[PDB]
Amino acid sequence: KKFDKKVKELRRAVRSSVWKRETIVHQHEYGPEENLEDDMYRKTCTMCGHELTYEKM
Amino acid sequence: VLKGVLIECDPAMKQFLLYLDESNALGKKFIIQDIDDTHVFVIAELVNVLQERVGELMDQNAFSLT
Repeated sequence: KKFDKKVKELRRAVRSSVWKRETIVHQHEYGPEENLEDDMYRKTCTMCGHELTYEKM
Repeated sequence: VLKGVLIECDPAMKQFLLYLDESNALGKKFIIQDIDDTHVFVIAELVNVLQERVGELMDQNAFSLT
């Protein structure tokens, strides 16, 4: 049991130094805009399906 | 150009709103445009549920004495 404990206490030390970034980047990379009526332009995000509708002057 | 509501607050609430947006807590991605670290752009059609969620978060860790 002492052998198992003394190997376990260092087993996770190397593991904890492997992963570096935990938060996932959620940048919205919209593709080509689609033109609807009333001068409306819609951009669709390719990462999460996010939709942005706006009016261009 | 966009038409909506600019919401300004402390960065903690902005991050909470971002977490709600990414977790689909409101059921959709209506938190559309982020402009500043302390300013966000939100469609006004569902601002009420955001206020309800903020109030729930505020009074959850409050321990009302009533």
